[PDB]
Amino acid sequence: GSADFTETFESSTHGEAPAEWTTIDADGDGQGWLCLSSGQLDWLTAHGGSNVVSSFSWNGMALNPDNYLISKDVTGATKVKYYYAVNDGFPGDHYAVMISKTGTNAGDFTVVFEETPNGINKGGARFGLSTEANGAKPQSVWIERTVDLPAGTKYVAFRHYNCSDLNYILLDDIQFTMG
Ligand SMILES: [Ca+2]
Ligand SMILES: [Ca+2]
Repeated sequence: GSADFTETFESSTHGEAPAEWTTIDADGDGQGWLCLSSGQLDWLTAHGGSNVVSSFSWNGMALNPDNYLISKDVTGATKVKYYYAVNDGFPGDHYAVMISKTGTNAGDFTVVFEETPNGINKGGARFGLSTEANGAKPQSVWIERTVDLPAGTKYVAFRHYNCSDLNYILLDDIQFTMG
């Protein structure tokens, strides 16, 4: 449709929640979804431009996330297409795509897609916001997904949850088909 648009995270800033999204730290550990820039982290390469959004299940220490990343009102959206990346040495950073037809409370969302990413499942280094800047870069391939949105979808959420002590999930180039 004519209102089709993409979230690139290029207008957001390293270390902040993305501009025009809201977040929930539902597990309560003070760690959630943050914009990261490749201009600040040597290990990171974005799918497009310099910026991504990120959520960690290991970041200097092991975590048990339940972190929601929630869109603006996208009433009219029929499809969301996006790219994700994980550390392919520790790939299983489980996530869901959810929709709400009403509000932005966690309970307003229902799962429409979820998966546990695959990888070499092979070990290696883990990467964080405090990991030493020795120039290593993870084995980390960008993977496309296209998810059907039920009629009435108003907000789309990405939920990193149901996993622990792997590494990260990154998202970029989240395109909403409006329719
Ligand atoms: Ca980007
Ligand atoms: Ca959290």
